[PDB]
Amino acid sequence: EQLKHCNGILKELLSKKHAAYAWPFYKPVDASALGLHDYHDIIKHPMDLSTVKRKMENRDYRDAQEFAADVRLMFSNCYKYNPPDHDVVAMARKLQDVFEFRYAKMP
Amino acid sequence: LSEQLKHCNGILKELLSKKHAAYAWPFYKPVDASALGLHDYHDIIKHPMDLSTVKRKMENRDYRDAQEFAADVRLMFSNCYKYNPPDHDVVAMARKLQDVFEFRYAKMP
Amino acid sequence: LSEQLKHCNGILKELLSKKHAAYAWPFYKPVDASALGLHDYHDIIKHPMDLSTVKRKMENRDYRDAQEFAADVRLMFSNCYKYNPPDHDVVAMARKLQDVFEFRYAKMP
Amino acid sequence: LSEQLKHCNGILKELLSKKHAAYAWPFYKPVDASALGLHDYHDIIKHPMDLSTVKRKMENRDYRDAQEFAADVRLMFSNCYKYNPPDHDVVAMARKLQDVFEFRYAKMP
Amino acid sequence: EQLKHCNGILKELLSKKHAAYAWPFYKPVDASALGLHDYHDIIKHPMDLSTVKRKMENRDYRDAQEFAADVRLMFSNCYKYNPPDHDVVAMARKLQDVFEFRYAKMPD
Amino acid sequence: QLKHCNGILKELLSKKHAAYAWPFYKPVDASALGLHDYHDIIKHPMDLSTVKRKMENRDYRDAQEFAADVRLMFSNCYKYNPPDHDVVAMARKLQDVFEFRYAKMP
Ligand SMILES: CCS(=O)(=O)Nc1ccc(Oc2c(C)cc(F)cc2C)c(-c2cn(C)c(=O)c3cc(-c4cc(C)c(OCCO)c(C)c4)oc23)c1
Ligand SMILES: CCS(=O)(=O)Nc1ccc(Oc2c(C)cc(F)cc2C)c(-c2cn(C)c(=O)c3cc(-c4cc(C)c(OCCO)c(C)c4)oc23)c1
Ligand SMILES: CCS(=O)(=O)Nc1ccc(Oc2c(C)cc(F)cc2C)c(-c2cn(C)c(=O)c3cc(-c4cc(C)c(OCCO)c(C)c4)oc23)c1
Ligand SMILES: CCS(=O)(=O)Nc1ccc(Oc2c(C)cc(F)cc2C)c(-c2cn(C)c(=O)c3cc(-c4cc(C)c(OCCO)c(C)c4)oc23)c1
Ligand SMILES: CCS(=O)(=O)Nc1ccc(Oc2c(C)cc(F)cc2C)c(-c2cn(C)c(=O)c3cc(-c4cc(C)c(OCCO)c(C)c4)oc23)c1
Ligand SMILES: CCS(=O)(=O)Nc1ccc(Oc2c(C)cc(F)cc2C)c(-c2cn(C)c(=O)c3cc(-c4cc(C)c(OCCO)c(C)c4)oc23)c1
Repeated sequence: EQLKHCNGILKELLSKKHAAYAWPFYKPVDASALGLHDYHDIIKHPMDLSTVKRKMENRDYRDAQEFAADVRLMFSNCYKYNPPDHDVVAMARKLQDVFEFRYAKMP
Repeated sequence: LSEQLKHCNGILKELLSKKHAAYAWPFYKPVDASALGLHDYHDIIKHPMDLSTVKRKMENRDYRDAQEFAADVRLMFSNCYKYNPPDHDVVAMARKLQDVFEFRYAKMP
Repeated sequence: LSEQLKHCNGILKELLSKKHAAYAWPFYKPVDASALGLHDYHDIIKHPMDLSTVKRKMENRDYRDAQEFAADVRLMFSNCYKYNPPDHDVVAMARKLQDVFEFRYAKMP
Repeated sequence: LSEQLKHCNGILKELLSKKHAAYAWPFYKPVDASALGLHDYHDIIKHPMDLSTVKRKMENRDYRDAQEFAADVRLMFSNCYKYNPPDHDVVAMARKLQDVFEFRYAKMP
Repeated sequence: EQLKHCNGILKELLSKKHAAYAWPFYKPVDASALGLHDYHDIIKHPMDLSTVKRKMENRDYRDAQEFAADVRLMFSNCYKYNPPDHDVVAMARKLQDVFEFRYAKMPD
Repeated sequence: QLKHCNGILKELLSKKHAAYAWPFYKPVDASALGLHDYHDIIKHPMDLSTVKRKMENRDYRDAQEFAADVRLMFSNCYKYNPPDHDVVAMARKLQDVFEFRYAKMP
């Protein structure tokens, strides 16, 4: 019902129409490759879109509250780790604007 | 003690080494659950671990002492025993590498 | 024909799918000779191949036709049969994945 | 000389090193045209290149000499300068990393 | 709880981030290996970060006022002993700027 | 013979040369100093305490092997570091001491 609407939002963000600011969230942050030593000291529960897609197909979200929480966690990790100036916070805010809007229009 | 952790580093070095490649490789990187088709991996294993992550944590100074380092390596083996049935090959490789580990950890001065 | 490279994509997508993961995983990436201790690997295997390489070449559109695609995927399997003894798990996995390959290739328009 | 391939290996190891990670990351893997929505990338760029590929070729021993390595590492940067307009972040990161490359290549016995 | 932030502060003094200027303060001053035959007459109470670490883990510190006072003892000990010119005074200066700030940034 | 050598060691380790010998007393602690690349660049680590451990062992059969290891410790420090860092200056001040007393050996 609403779970089915949550897919279409998850699809809409994984979609290519926001790929220009959605890309830093398609896969988990690679702290090793990015040479980020403290990423996991600071981020207790990483999240990213692929990991949301995983949990969707396993049916690990019962409600939309659990789905929105992981998507919001993905964004909060980014706002937590990074300083406000960084270009990844600006794309998180653009992608989050897309999400919150699409989530608000849920029946 | 820094002597402990220096020796723990030595153990980690020995687990990653050439000589145990045959049975250590399954633990060089996190379990790629999506690549392996393992839908229920991260519902069963709350706290993944591997030797890449133990090197990272050690390099990062996340290990207060030798016990913290052992808890992780041991956690890596227990997840492997948790997720898998006893007769899968990966359980037999854990046990050989765990046997390398417990010995070296036991012999630590 | 772009039609037959279209079908080579399906073949690959199929080879890479969760369906076959249990025997497909060792061809997902190049053989890491370094990590696995294989000092003679690159002496014996002059032209390594694996499925990520194949995919990269596909997205690159480096395959002039389906025969080129097929020659790489078979090079992958022959590399494996050339290097390993015939009892090794990887050989039995290769034959498992190659039966899938030789079937979907064979049943292409 | 495989002595000059040794140094190119040092160069690569250096380009991949954590020091340059803030500007090297876009070249760590091939450009994902699908994921990024670049429906004209493969029309414009005929021979894509990135550092993973270079490493795989180095391990495969596909490079006859240092010149050949350099042509690939340079194809990576040109490809980037060709596709993108000059204002884009990624052109600025290319030039930054290419400065490390051009320096280290030049300091070669 | 304020001792929980203190421990976070100590975690940062010890991290790779400050390792070009914090290393003099990881172990106690080894006066005899250094040939500092006066150190222990001038510095009646040595301090260093591994002693702060080890005191945290016995719960030696009753409040933040006490954890602060040892990190500061460690810095004063450096300033008390050395000439203003020496490389190690600068390094304590630098690391103290990291301590004084993160201690100030403590919620209360 | 190595009594001349082991007397050279006691002198390098002693208090007279501590203000420039201090970085060579124990092995280089690359983790505590934050040097990821140190052990890939310095294959064979060396330091004076380890030189003392090799001696007590009676592993140094002949004086060249003692000299190659004191020299290696120094050659590691020149190999790893740029010339203008302080620790290359201190290595040079200690190797001056080492060399002008190893040269005066029967
Ligand atoms: C698709 C997952 S990935 O494979 O790990 N790829 C990836 C690539 C770039 C990322 O961050 C950016 C982004 C998004 C834009 C940019 F211009 C530069 C960087 C480094 C990021 C990235 C994502 N998120 C969510 C983050 O929170 C952060 C933080 C950082 C980051 C990276 C570096 C190197 C940093 O250090 C720069 C100076 O040392 C800092 C402060 C933050 O990078 C990301 C990720
Ligand atoms: C180096 C990390 S990696 O990039 O993800 N590579 C990797 C590769 C193979 C792994 O497991 C093996 C191993 C080790 C041997 C083998 F013959 C087959 C498999 C699947 C494993 C693997 C490691 N560990 C620690 C595990 O606990 C498990 C469990 C499983 C696993 C995989 C599959 C496909 C399974 O399904 C079999 C039929 O469905 C089961 C039951 C378990 O795989 C691993 C990992
Ligand atoms: C995703 C590629 S990877 O990152 O390099 N990971 C990987 C992991 C395991 C591999 O091989 C297996 C496989 C498939 C199953 C198994 F139970 C044990 C091993 C070692 C192999 C592997 C793949 N292929 C295609 C091979 O031909 C061979 C050969 C060998 C291999 C490995 C070791 C350690 C070997 O030595 C055994 C005892 O010294 C031998 C003889 C062969 O491993 C692979 C690769
Ligand atoms: C690790 C390879 S990856 O998995 O494909 N990830 C990746 C991530 C970011 C990339 O480029 C950046 C970078 C580096 C920073 C940034 F703030 C935004 C982008 C898009 C790029 C990237 C690399 N190179 C070499 C390129 O030439 C280009 C070009 C583009 C690109 C992307 C988008 C969305 C673009 O916008 C299309 C219209 O909206 C344009 C014009 C170019 O992205 C890359 C790649
Ligand atoms: C990691 C602790 S340790 O095992 O005991 N090793 C150690 C190593 C170097 C130390 O100080 C430095 C520093 C930091 C930089 C430098 F270029 C030289 C020295 C000697 C110091 C050191 C730390 N602190 C906090 C100090 O206050 C002082 C003072 C001195 C010191 C040492 C010597 C040899 C001194 O020279 C005596 C004249 O021959 C003087 C005047 C002061 O060294 C330290 C300690
Ligand atoms: C007694 C063994 S110990 O316990 O590991 N202690 C120790 C302490 C200081 C050392 O080097 C100095 C010295 C001597 C003075 C100084 F002000 C700063 C450092 C880092 C060194 C040291 C010794 N030798 C032999 C070296 O070659 C090097 C190189 C380095 C070193 C350290 C840092 C932080 C460096 O900076 C990294 C970039 O910021 C660089 C480039 C080199 O430190 C030592 C060692």
